[PDB]
Amino acid sequence: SGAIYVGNFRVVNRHLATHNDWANLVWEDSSRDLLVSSTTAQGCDTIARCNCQTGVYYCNSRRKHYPVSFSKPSLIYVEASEYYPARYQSHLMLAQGHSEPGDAGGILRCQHGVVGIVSTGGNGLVGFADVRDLLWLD
Amino acid sequence: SGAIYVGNFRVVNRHLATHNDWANLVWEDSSRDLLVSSTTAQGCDTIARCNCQTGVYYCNSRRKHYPVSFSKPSLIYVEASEYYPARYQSHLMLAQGHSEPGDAGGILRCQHGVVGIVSTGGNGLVGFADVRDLLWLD
Amino acid sequence: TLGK
Amino acid sequence: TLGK
Ligand SMILES: [Zn+2]
Ligand SMILES: [Zn+2]
Repeated sequence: SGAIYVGNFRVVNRHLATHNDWANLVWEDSSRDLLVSSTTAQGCDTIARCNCQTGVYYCNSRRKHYPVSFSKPSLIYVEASEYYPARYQSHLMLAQGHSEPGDAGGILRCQHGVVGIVSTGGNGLVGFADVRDLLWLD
Repeated sequence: SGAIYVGNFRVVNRHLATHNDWANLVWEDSSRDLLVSSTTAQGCDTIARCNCQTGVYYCNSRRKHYPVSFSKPSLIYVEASEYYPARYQSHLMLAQGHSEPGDAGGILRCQHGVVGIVSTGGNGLVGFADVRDLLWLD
Repeated sequence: TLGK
Repeated sequence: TLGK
């Protein structure tokens, strides 16, 4: 849990990447909070080929799946944290919803497969990093 | 398609097994029409830990998923075919439904995972080989 | 048993 | 960006 496994790729929040992720690095983007590493096993997930703006994600802090409506991906100014300085984060989709420390990594899904992964939140919002344009994963 | 892949196992109708299935044989049962072979990759499926008697299966001849209600597994006398002599087939669950040549192998699923696989049919019935007791697959 |  |  906390990652998307598609083909021979593992997709994780960049800020949560492991040593083994970096050893097997395929691609990373700080402005998206995304990192993709190589795997030895084939993954089970599918990347949604769609423009759905409703779906379900897993919330780690509640151990529950929740339905969610979220904005189209956008450039969003995200305030400083112990993970990044204040910056523009692109590809970020916002929903009203619960979040707490440790929720980053929860996978957002629709009928077409994986849509994104929890990256940010606060002030009553949850921000998901969209992955649907990374067509090279699938 | 036409098989269940769970862990390092592939489950198929015995009567449809391949040469590579037999080379990598783990277990087979003619009275169930089941064969399990070893795989090199990890599979994506999960065996349902349940007693559901409703679910959805894929029909090869229609290229459609259909909802279905089916009987508890039973011993059923199955008439001769080019695959087996007349015999008792155990673990067989019957539903009313469409079937045609080539539908064997369609996977039956519920909310808890894989329930069984199309094995038999005729006279307006579809018979599914239950796999839920094979707890060693998962 | 099917497989046609 | 989260990860707490
Ligand atoms: Zn979708
Ligand atoms: Zn079930």
